[PDB]
Amino acid sequence: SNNLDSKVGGNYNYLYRLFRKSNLKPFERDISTEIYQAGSTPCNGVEGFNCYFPLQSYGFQPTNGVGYQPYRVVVLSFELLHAPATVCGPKKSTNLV
Amino acid sequence: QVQLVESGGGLMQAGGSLRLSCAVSGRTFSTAAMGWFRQAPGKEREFVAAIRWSGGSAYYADSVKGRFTISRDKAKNTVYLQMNSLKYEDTAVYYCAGSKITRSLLSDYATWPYDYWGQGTQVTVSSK
Repeated sequence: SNNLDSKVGGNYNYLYRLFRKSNLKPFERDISTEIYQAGSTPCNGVEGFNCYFPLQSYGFQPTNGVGYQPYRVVVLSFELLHAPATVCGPKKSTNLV
Repeated sequence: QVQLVESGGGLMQAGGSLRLSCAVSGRTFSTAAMGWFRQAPGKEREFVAAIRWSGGSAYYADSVKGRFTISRDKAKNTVYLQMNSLKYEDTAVYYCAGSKITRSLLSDYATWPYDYWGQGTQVTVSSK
């Protein structure tokens, strides 16, 4: 998605988290904007030494490397839950014998 | 929805120390950038200091380089301007502003418009 997400000079609209207190569980979503305390002195919302903002903006330029250029990724999660099947394929059904 | 509440400054001697604040409420400026301006009588509003919010890189005008310093806090949602080594010419009405556009060059934030402006706070620098 370099063509759409890249503009002259680079796009910074998309962020990613750099630090977190612990390992994320599968399908776990944190969106808090708290200051990250990498040190011993609590930040209490105060940045500085060992108090960084966990997010960092991507640099997506048209001249960036292919490994640095933006990519759009979709993750489809499949489940067979306690219910009749709801999402089915284009298969054509037949009469019963 | 978005309010930029300024504080600090005032009248003191030359070379004094001040640190202007501009509290940001209802919005974050992560991908865009924030900037400071001042407006002296009979003059146009002039650029002083602009900073990228996420990255922390600073950009200063030649009238303020080495004398004024810009800093920000993200959780408190406040930007500061450390006003050291004052001069007589620095007397003006200072305007905090935040942009809605993500500009690739932090230098483009010195001229490109800001869609949020503060109320304005006077700063006066006096003689002996």
